[PDB]
Amino acid sequence: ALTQPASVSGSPGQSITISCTGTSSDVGSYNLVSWYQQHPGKAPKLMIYEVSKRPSGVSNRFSGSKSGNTASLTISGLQAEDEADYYCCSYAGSVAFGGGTKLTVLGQPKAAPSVTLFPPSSEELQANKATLVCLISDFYPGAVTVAWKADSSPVKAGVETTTPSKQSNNKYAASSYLSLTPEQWKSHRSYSCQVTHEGSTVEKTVAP
Amino acid sequence: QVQLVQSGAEVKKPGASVKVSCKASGYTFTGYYMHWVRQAPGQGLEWMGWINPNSGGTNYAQKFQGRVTMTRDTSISTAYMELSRLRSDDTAVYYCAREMFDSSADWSPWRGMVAWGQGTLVTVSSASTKGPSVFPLAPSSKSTSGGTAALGCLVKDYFPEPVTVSWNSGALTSGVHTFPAVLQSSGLYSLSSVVTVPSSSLGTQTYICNVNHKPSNTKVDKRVEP
Repeated sequence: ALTQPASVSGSPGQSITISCTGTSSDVGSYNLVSWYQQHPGKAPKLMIYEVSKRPSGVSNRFSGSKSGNTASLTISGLQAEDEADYYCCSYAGSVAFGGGTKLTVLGQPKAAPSVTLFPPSSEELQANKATLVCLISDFYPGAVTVAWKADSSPVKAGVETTTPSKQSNNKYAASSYLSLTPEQWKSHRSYSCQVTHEGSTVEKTVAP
Repeated sequence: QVQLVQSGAEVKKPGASVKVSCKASGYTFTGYYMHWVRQAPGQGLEWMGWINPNSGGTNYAQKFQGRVTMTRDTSISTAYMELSRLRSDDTAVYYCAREMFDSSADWSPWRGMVAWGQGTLVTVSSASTKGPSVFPLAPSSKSTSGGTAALGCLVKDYFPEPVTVSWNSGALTSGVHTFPAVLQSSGLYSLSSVVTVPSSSLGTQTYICNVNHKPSNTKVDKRVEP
């Protein structure tokens, strides 16, 4: 029920401000705005309460203020670890959250993917299945292309690939899976997982 | 240390009901209001209501009045949230969260939520529940290293998220990477978990992944050998 931008960005060391607008019945009438920081796959963390107070141990780079019907979260000296979603909140006869702001910190250097390729296990082959597992980590920015080859020819059927997902270090991870029959796996010289990121390519190959 | 520990993930069919628990420790349970907040996957936070663990009085968001009941058992410091007549847009992570200050402070329980449970994913679906197949990923030194090797577990073809994976029953934590799952065209999920270990330990130390898929009531302890 409160209004905040869906996504903002700033550069490292700079300051940034996130706005949270209510009405004169809630934000405009009470000093009961709180702010929350939420990293991927984690619970929210209370950063500000009563418009401008900081819980113990929260970094003094976070401050809060209000004017009229709009509260503001301000982050000074932006750092890479500040990337997260930020929610504002206010009393309103009830607990009312804003829609959330995704904060991106620009200027992060490129990071190249590290790739591990596993062949199908002997156990899986005995169950009459075969899965090749291509695990891709520590890349930035979060865009990758994955391509499979049987010997030298492209393979598109049986391929399943995740969208890049942010890990804790602000770099991204992705997975690709190639499903085959046991007969297919044993009837070729090799299979390859080929990962392309920012124009550079890593290829890992396995064989029976 | 304050700690809120919630019950494990659940899957339900449309029309059923779910009950989530939250066990609190590290503070006087009856002195602080407990809120419940949910988050649909990829969406924002949505307050559901609060209970006063003293007296047991409740207050619910308009959206859920007549579908939700919150209770507590003060003898085991546990709050409960039950949501009935479930629909697919109730699919969400459900959190318990403790109020900032105790109930003697002015303006509790409207100031904020300092301590959060780990969350409980509830999926509302009419699709079939499926448990995982678990396959060992035998060690490989090719990526990684300086004297290390990567091994893992493949968790294939399970339906409702989530799956958790620990190693050596939680005694192994450094170097563990559990990857987000892929949703395959079959409508089933698959993920992998990999840990990097010293190469010299391979012949002498046993590695076991502990796979937990609470929506199907399935646990797999899979040894991963060279």
